[PDB]
Amino acid sequence: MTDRYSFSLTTFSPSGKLGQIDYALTAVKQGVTSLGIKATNGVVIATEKKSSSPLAMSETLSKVSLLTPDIGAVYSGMGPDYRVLVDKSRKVAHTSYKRIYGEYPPTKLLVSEVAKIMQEATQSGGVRPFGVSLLIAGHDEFNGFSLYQVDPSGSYFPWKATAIGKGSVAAKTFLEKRWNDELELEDAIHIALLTLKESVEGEFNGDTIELAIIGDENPDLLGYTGIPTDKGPRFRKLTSQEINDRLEAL
Amino acid sequence: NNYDGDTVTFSPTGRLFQVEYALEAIKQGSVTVGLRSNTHAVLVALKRNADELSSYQKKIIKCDEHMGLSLAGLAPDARVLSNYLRQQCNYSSLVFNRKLAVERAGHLLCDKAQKNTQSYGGRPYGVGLLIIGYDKSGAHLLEFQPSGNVTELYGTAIGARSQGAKTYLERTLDTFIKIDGNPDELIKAGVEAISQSLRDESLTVDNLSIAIVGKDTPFTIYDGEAVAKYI
Amino acid sequence: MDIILGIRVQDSVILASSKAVTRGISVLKDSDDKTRQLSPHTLMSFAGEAGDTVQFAEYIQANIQLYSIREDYELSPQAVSSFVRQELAKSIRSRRPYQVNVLIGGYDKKKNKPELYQIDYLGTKVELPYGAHGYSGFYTFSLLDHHYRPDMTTEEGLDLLKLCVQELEKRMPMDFKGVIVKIVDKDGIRQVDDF
Amino acid sequence: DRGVSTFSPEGRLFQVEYSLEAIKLGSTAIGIATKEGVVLGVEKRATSPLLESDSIEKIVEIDRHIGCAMSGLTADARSMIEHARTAAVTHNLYYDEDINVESLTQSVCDLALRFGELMSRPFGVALLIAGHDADDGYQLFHAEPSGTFYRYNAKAIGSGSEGAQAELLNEWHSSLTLKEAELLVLKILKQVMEEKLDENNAQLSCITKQDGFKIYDNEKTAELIKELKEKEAAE
Amino acid sequence: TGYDLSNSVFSPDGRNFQVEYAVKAVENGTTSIGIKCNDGVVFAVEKLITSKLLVPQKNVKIQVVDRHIGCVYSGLIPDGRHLVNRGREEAASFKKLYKTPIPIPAFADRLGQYVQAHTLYNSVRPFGVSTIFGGVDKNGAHLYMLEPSGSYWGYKGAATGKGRQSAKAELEKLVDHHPEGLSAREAVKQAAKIIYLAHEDNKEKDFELEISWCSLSETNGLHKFVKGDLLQEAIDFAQKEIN
Amino acid sequence: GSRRYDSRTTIFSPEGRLYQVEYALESISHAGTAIGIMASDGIVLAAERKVTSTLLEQDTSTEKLYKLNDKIAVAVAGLTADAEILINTARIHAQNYLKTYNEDIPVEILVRRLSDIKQGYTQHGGLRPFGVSFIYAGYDDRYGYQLYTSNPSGNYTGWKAISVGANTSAAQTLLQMDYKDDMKVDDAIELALKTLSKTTDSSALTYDRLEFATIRKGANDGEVYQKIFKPQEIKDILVKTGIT
Amino acid sequence: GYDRHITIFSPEGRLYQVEYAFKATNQTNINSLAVRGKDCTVVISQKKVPDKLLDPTTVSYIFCISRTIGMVVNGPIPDARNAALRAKAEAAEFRYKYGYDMPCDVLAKRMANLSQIYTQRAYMRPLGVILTFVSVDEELGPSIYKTDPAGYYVGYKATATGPKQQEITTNLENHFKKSKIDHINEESWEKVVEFAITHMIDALGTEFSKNDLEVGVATKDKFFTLSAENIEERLVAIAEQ
Amino acid sequence: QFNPYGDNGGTILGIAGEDFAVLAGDTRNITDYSINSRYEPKVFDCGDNIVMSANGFAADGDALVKRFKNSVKWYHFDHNDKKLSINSAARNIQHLLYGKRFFPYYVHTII
Amino acid sequence: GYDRALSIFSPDGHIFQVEYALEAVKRGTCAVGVKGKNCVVLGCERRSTLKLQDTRITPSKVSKIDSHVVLSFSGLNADSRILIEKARVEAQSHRLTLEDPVTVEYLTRYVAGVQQRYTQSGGVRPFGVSTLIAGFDPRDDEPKLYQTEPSGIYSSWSAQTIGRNSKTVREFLEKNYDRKEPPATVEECVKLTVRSLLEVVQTGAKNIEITVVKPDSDIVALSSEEINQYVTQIEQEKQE
Repeated sequence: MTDRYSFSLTTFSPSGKLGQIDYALTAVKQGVTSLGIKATNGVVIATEKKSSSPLAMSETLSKVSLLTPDIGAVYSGMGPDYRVLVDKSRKVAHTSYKRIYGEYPPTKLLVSEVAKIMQEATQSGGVRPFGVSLLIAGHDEFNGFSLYQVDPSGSYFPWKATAIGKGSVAAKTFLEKRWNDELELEDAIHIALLTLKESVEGEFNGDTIELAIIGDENPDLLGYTGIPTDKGPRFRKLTSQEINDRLEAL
Repeated sequence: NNYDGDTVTFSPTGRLFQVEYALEAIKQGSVTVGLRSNTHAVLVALKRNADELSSYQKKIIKCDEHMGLSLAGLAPDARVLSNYLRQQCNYSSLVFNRKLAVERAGHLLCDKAQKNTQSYGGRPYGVGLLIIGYDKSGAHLLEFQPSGNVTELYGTAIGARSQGAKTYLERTLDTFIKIDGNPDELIKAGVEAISQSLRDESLTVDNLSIAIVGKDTPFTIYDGEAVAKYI
Repeated sequence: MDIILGIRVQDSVILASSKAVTRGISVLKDSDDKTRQLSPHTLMSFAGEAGDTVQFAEYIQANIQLYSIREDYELSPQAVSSFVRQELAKSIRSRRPYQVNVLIGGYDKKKNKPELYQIDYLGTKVELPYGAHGYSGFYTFSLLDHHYRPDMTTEEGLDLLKLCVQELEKRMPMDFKGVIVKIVDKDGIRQVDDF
Repeated sequence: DRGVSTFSPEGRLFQVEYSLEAIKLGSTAIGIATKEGVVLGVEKRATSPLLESDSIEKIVEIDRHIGCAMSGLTADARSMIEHARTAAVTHNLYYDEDINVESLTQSVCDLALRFGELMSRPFGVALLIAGHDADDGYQLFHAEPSGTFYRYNAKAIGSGSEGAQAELLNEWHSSLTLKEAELLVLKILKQVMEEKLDENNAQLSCITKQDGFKIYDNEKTAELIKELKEKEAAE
Repeated sequence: TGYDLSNSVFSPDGRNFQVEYAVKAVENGTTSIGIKCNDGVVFAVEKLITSKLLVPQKNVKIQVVDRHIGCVYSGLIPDGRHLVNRGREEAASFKKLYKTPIPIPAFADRLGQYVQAHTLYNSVRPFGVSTIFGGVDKNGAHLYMLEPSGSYWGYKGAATGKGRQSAKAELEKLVDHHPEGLSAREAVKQAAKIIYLAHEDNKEKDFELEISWCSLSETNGLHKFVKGDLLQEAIDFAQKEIN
Repeated sequence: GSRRYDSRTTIFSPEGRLYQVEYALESISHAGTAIGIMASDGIVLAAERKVTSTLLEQDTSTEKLYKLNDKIAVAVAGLTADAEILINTARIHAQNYLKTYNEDIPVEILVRRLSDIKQGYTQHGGLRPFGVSFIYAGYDDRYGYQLYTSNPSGNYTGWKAISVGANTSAAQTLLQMDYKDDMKVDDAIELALKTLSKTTDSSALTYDRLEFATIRKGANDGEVYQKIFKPQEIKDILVKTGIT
Repeated sequence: GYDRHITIFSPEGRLYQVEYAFKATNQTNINSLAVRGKDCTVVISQKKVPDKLLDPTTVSYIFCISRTIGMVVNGPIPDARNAALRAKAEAAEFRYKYGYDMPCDVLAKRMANLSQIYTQRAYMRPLGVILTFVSVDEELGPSIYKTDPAGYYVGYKATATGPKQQEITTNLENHFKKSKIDHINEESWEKVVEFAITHMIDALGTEFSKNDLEVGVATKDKFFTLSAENIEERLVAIAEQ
Repeated sequence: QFNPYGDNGGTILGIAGEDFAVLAGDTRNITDYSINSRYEPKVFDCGDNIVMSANGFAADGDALVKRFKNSVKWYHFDHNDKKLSINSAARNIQHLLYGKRFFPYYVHTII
Repeated sequence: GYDRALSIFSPDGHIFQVEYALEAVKRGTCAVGVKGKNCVVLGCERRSTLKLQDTRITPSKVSKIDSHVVLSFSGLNADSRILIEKARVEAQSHRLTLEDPVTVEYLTRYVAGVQQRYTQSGGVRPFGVSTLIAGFDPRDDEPKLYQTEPSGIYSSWSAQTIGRNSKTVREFLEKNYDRKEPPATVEECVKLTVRSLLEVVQTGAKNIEITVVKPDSDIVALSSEEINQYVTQIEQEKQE
């Protein structure tokens, strides 16, 4: 034994292509649609909970994940790859930032760290690239609200609104029509639900949709009182009921 | 064929070709004979020269006062394995004040060879060895193959044309096993056995190598004028 | 070793260093040169534990010479002094620290200014008009504090130095066998051969 | 591809057999052992006339009592020479004596099968190791990249070797003087070399008990070449 | 294809062909068996006499682990020795930490996990042996058999090597004809017979029988070789049944 | 074993070329064009973003132009993720040098270090090379204003004007035509945008598809200022130079 | 075609070695099923002892991972025991470090992460097994969490695995569509086991003796397997109604 | 605190003649005021016509002699059964002793 | 660690990775060295596909290893930096331990040793570089010129050339260089060196670089003008 694969498994082909990255992007293309929209006073990220069997309890499978109290993530592609990246992203937010500066990282720098991990799986010995694209929404004091996409290559870009996976080309055109720089968070949620309905075949309700926001501080979710400067997490996952209430107003 | 690129690959019939190829190197080697009585054990080896200007390559290596071997195949591999045996004989003496049993030496060689047959990057040893010794249970002869198989025998031969010597010893078995207390007669039977594997050339004074170990006889090697007596 | 002094005048830096080497009971040598040229316009004098002094100085010299060849360029005295400080600051938390104190006298050809840096074995760096290590400062600084002017000539610097050495030879218990004096200016490094 | 330590179906190591092919492309080297000394000679084979041929170093001292000539990929020999010199000097440090010529040869040969996936390939050079010790007198060994070494009364390696070896088979006898051995090396080198043998494109050396290892001057070799020419013209 | 050129590669039908090729080496070996009796286990193996020059009784094949476990195998003999060396280390480390000698089921998994580990990577080759082993612990007698895949189960009787089919059928008769069980002494006799019967598939050469046993009543729960009179008596009983 | 799956990323072809370096250069030729021009009174860096969307947040976006320190910046052509690995390494080398010598790192010494790192991936380790070419724009008090480029081979060279990425052949010809030694920064700004305007594969050159930067001693008295242009400032210089 | 031998992407973004590991998962030709009661979690699996020389008491694919967690495996036994040993080590280590029993869902996630690594790192092969973890969790109650060679896992109201998983799955779905609750509304685990066996009989269309089944039961603070005689008593009650 | 050294007493004497040499030693072994043995040999025949005694701390002395005898064995293996000369034995023993320069063999050796 | 044997023998006894390294050298710009009676000159070709190049800062082709020794090369530029760094480090290490600067031959033997090591170490490829190393031994006035190549063999030369079209300029040197009378001045030596490059270069413009090395660490690079006067005078004697 020992891992004797100390050479790259991703290499340039004569045409300049990195095959394994292209193929990872193809795996993302097959994935269930997910999207994000940025409002003036918030960000929304959303995806479909495509349950594998009806005996499966799909609330136990979380596609939208808290990374820090003010940062959340969703994906399209290979679920297991996403799950391990979420574990690493949560950890790196602490080890390479919070344990140094005593505060959570700003969205763009946590994105930078995740991106670096994904880049290294594209060059290091004996590994394949991650088969996911991420959408990461967050807030921080000096940059305000933001939304980023990260791809298998490690490249990342900031968006006003975007979509990834299966129905992304159609969803992006739908979003270009409806997006403006004066949207309030409720408007962006409404648009997210409208956009997401197009790519969904079957049931479309609170139990089949997973939706989270980055918005106002939630002092009710802090777990303690008495420190004025601590006002609670900006990340919040909407309930099944909260989604259904907004589906009558649709 | 598609399964002989390395030692870590079984063929579809369950064979290990790199090991079989290592075995083939022994077959190209010069003949060497081993046999024993109840009091002594003898090695005889036909040495090979490169040409008329060259020396005859030594075949017999002493491992301890009570143990040694002869080789056929890759000589540098015999040097590695005999060095290992010297160390193990030595460890047994220093730590336990105990002469290493010939049977235990065989087990250790088997296990050392085996590891080179089951891992990537390695290669099997390309040499065969005949190990003689005298220990607490008397005279012994061992045959080692680089597959790791080690076998205890009254007599045997390895190398090119070893089959002739081996048949001779199979007929003589009942005679040579009884040659107790007469070193010279046991060596004669050894020189006669190895003669059944010669063609074109015969046994000369720089050709022949003999070693003996026994009851009151440290492992000693005879070359040159000391083998004229038996020519 | 024992006394090392430095003074920065108008247009040059002067380093004075004792000649004695003492192995306990005997003065083994009386002509020892306690200095290394790091580059054509930078000189380093040194004192501290036996062996470590010369080992450290030659190590620094080799490194600066390597830099000079790699870049075809002479580092400024400030840059050399920062490199030396870092090496001593790293050394003080080592398994066995270099027990070596240095003065670095250099002429900066870009600014056209002499510069004198004092660095102890801990990596404590300071830029000065004049400096010393060990007990040398205790005997000489009161004289330097009185007579020093920033516009002194080289000859006036040497005369003030003579006075410092005379006070050392009077009040110091150890015989340091005089000093070797070297001048660093725009034309490089030279040794005053009678002092 | 296939392992670097792979056996062929005949029971030979591919890489070792292939390095032997590189050695056949090397310039010729010859050694002759006598009771008065061992001679070592080489073909220099400069690739251009602007190459200063006394910078070609294919005969090399290992110790005062041991010399060495090479043939093949001669850059590969440098670490082998370095090891041999270290081993000779180390043995003298540990034992206050000269190391035996055979023991030195065995030590160099232990390096040879240390390749795998240690160095990445066998050496592409063969060595003639010549010397003297008190126990076995004047000796000449041939060290191969297989890790095998043979002792020889006389031996040739490199591109002209089997033509040279046939010659040595006929000319060697147990009563050769040192002078006779020198002329013999010169004569056989002259035979198998492409260019015309002279003092600038061939080089001689010997090891005697008294004076140790010596590389011959070009002036000294020039005289022996002249002397050879006259004895051949005399029948 | 090319799926069978490298260990640990799944073929499109979910198989590891290198392991299946290891089984071929096992099937090519001499016959070895084990019989679980009332208070113990018996092991026996066929040793082919390749020549007159083999010293009789001298190339012993059955191996002891600790003092209460016997191991026998068919296939590549060196691979079996490597596996037993590891088993001896596992037994020693178990007894060192926990004091008690390693229980047989615990020992079975140690060998199983090690053999299975050699199916996880392409940098190693699977074991070319099937191993029959067991003995007596605090819960009674245990017999196991372990394959190149790492697969093992407990057995009433077991057989491997070239004469495995013949031995199995013989073993099945004993299970049917003795639901109450077999005595250790009966099991030795039966083991001798079954090896003699299985030697038909190997008739070219003569062979030498080798037997061992661990029994609570007969050996005090220690592994011993069957020698001398008791061996001869089992050889005789076997010769009778093939005549 | 594992050898079977090894591409051997660090071998010569029979013509004495490095396969992976050549193929990385092919990758880089599809990246957005980046241009550097050196004047007597400063340096210009101009680069084209790859085909943008209306929903991309431009004012918070960086893909071409990066700050290494206060005196040195780079323009990137190739894999952005690969570039950020090397950029962070270069930022660290610059700080190491500043800590050691108490002087800002000379431009070439930084460039040589990054280029040596790239070289290493072509000779040992069996890993793929970085799919990145850099243009380095910087100032030091030895050579003044300097332009360099490096590529996946780890080779670097100095320039008065240079391009990397897509259409460098066309771009280089245009620069060579209009470049003059006595040219000033405001003239260089115009040349850079005119060249991108002509070589672009887009229909027209607009502010939202550009990144732009200048390094000027237009910082008051003997000191250097880096200016990474905002989207509105790129929009103004497009109008002022008469491209929109 | 070396993208078929190791865990790298094919041109369609697929991992063939993972797909082939799923195929190895059915090599034993065994079906298993798990359901939840009010207070318990039951798992049953077919038992086949095709050789008379085998000791049937040693033939099992149900594992006691910890006091509270049981595991049934669908796949070959060597890989099954590899996973079982690792799961036992992880559960014990978890309790040592964090001072409480490892939850069923957390162990499932951990084993799923390990599996994910084998799909991304080339030198390691996936294990050819599907792992169904069961317990009565102290926070979540009766729990079923299942892991596969892709590194995927999820919780279940009920589940089935093996060659005939679809028949069992649809049978279970039909029952829960009717009852409209996430579990078997039964007090005793004996009756939950009887339900589980009954619906496996219906779905496979085959009858069982006591030696044809393997049963594992999780209750508050322990997981245990039933003997042949406890199973016989189950079978008798099924037949008598 | 553990003291890794001890003192087993003993006295040895080596004299060189014109064509002979002797090495003598008493056979008493002691600790403090007690006798451990009245006959515990302390001068050894090491092969190749060499005799050796390592006097002082007996554990270190036995270890050194044991190592030197082993060195003679390996000198024969490595150098074609060549006889180890007394001058070569002495140099070899220097390297055995200096190898433990910072945790010495607490003995006075004579050959 | 990555261990793969990249340099291995072929059935005909060739090491192809080393031989392909020489092909990289063939492609590199031409380099030439000529020793006079009391000097050595190193001339280098500059490929003129690069205008808009800033020649102040662009890496120069001749490199000082110490104050008395220089190194030039043909082949992969990036590879050459690694050998130049190692050689410079070794030159300072030699001064530090021996208290004498390296001989030209010692420095050559070191660089050549590094090149050989990279032909039989696992996980590395050979240097695609050949070098010319020239200078004067400390306190010696006899000129020195050596050549190394990817295999690690090295030797001394009265005059030598490497890189593209070096077959042609070697042709020229072999007919124009007399050993019994080397270029007796700096002028004669520089003129013979520029002449040799003019066989191959194109414009005698900024295509040709010349560096002169004299005894006692006297090293200087000629400028465009001074070379231009050599180019000029050479062609005016031509039309005859």
